[PDB]
Amino acid sequence: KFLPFQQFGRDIADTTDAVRDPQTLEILDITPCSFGGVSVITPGTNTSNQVAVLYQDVNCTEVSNVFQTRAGCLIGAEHVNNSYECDIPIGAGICASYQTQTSVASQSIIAYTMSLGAENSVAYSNN
Amino acid sequence: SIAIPTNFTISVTTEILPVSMTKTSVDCTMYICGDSTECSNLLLQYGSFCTQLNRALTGIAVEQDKNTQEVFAQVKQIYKTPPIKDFGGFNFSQILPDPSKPSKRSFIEDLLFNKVTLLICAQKFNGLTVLPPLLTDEMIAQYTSALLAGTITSGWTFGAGAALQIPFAMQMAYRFNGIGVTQNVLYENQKLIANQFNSAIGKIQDSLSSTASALGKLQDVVNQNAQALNTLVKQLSSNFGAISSVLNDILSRLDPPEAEVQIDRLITGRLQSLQTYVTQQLIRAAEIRASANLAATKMSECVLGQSKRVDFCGKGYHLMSFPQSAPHGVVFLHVTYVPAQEKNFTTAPAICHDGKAHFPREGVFVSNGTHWFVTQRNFYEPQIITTDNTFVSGNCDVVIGIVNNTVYDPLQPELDS
Amino acid sequence: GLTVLPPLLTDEMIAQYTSALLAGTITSGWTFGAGAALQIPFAMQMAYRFNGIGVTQNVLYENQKLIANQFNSAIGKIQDSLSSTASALGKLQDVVN
Amino acid sequence: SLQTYVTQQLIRAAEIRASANLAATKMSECVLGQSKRVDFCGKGYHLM
Amino acid sequence: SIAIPTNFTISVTTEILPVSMTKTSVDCTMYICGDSTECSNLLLQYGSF
Repeated sequence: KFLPFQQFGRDIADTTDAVRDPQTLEILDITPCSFGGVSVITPGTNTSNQVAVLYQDVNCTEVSNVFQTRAGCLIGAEHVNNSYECDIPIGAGICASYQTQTSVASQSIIAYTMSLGAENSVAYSNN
Repeated sequence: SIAIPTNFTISVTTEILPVSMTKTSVDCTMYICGDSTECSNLLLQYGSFCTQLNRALTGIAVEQDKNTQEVFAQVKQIYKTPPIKDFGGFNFSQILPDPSKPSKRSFIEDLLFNKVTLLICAQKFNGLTVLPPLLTDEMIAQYTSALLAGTITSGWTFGAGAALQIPFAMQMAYRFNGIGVTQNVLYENQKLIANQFNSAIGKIQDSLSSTASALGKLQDVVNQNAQALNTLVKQLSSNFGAISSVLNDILSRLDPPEAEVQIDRLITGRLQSLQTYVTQQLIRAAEIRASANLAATKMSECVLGQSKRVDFCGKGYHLMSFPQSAPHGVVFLHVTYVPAQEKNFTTAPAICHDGKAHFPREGVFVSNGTHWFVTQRNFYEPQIITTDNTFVSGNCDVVIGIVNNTVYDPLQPELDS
Repeated sequence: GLTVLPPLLTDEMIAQYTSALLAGTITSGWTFGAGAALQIPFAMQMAYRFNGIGVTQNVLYENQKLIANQFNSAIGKIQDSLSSTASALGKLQDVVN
Repeated sequence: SLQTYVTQQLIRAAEIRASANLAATKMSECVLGQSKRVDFCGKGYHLM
Repeated sequence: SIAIPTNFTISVTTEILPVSMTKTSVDCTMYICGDSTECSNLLLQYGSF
């Protein structure tokens, strides 16, 4: 609700996050583009030259091997359904290892959900 | 004169330790310049300060993940309590996970997760990303579930090697043997001890959801991080001597030859602000790493064993501990054996029988006023003074304070033939 | 503007904390930290503490005079060594420096 | 100059806090008990 | 072959540990500026350092 003498509107960092059109006096809402940071999941260059790419904190509608995780959208790695130990950590329980799946129809980077450990159940009894 | 306790109180205590902090990650060029290029070409002149700051923050974040891995991942495997829970009378339902919820946290972990109140948008648009922890809380709360299900069912032996089942009523007898109290003190007071444990856990539950400041350490860690980020944002509104605190009014109102000096003033100011932030975060991360190492040691010793280190695992003699996760921290429920109901007695270092000093094998010599007994040191249970609990090591003339009495040899009555 | 605030616990209170610790250790033993202090003769507290290090009680009850003399002599030597050498408290002096 | 002073005092205070935690542990274990941790409470077997 | 002690010596040892340090507190405006106002209005530009 801009008062008649209020043209702009600032945040704590003194950057305008609301403006009013000088022709039609409507209240706009300035917001910078959907920026972010890119991480590159990669096995050793000795082992392979294929890299998965993680767009951190980005819903990747911004643009098959597309995986959306709480850490961001991971592009280049297939989401396997089982769980292994953690080799490269991505975040929010999602890891990613370079596993030769079958040595034929293979050479891919996978992205599973980290496994905590071998499930167990002690045979407790009162005697 | 000696005083020997005649009863005891099981007293569950709580202890909150911070384990990690938020994995913030401040981009450097976006914060200092903000998608400007005239600014970035002048920021390139300052060498690799941006790379150094990003390296420091990434090291801090990796350290924060290592802290959680070190503290909670003490279990090789993942244990489950059996569906039939006949734990000798003790009621761990407030500690064991509630399967009803999607997040398999227990009741006490639920109470702990509501008292830490973890603006947060306007930070983001200046490169102030906040990375997510590697172990989501549904994974940490499964580590702690495994630790609880191994402590309850196996004992301290699930940390040494493979879990070894043992009745909880017998693990508790071991844990009294540890503090110097014999087994017949639990096997004859099992109902009372179970009631005291249940009441202490209920009191912990009542105290958690009564007072908001139960988790002040975690809340203050969160407050420090949030306040550092808030002042880092607020530092973007300072001129630092320039004609304006926004680059889009310097560039759009000055030709580069004389806009360069104002841009450089803002570069120096914002770079100093970011360096101050990074340095203080490094010191804070050192604090949190010390606290996480302490929490890891507390887990390894209190939870996976039974510590003789005084006041390490709560006030009193330590029986066992239970780990409960908490936002950016861990909570230990130190079950401790506290003696109570004292009673003054009359003691004696030894006892002369045949001009031979008799010392107590394990225990104390006391007297109700006229008759001499030999009890334990931490619980009044007076046996009669035989030669199976006293050892002869000399003569009646060397000990200072030795008293006269009779040591009843059991074998001579058994030779009544 | 270089103010130096005073400590909250004045040294006459720190010297009362340490006095309480000493008077609990001497009279009760290790049991004044667990719960309520439980009195015990010091000749028997030190016998407990001998049992703790794997030496039976008769080693102490038959050598109480010698052990007491060694303790008194060691404390006297500590007193003599403190008021002989200035650098006995080098850690605190270096913190202050 | 003031920022340098504050940073060095922060590091020094971390050092002193580590030493104070060590002193608190030494009190709780050596003084209020009898530690079996070797060389924690002086050279030799610890009495008090 | 085993060696077993036949006597003992009670040996009190000292151990000094720093617990705290002086609680100094440095004001800025008196240090950097020192009751000046032309200086304080220029120091206000540097934000909340």
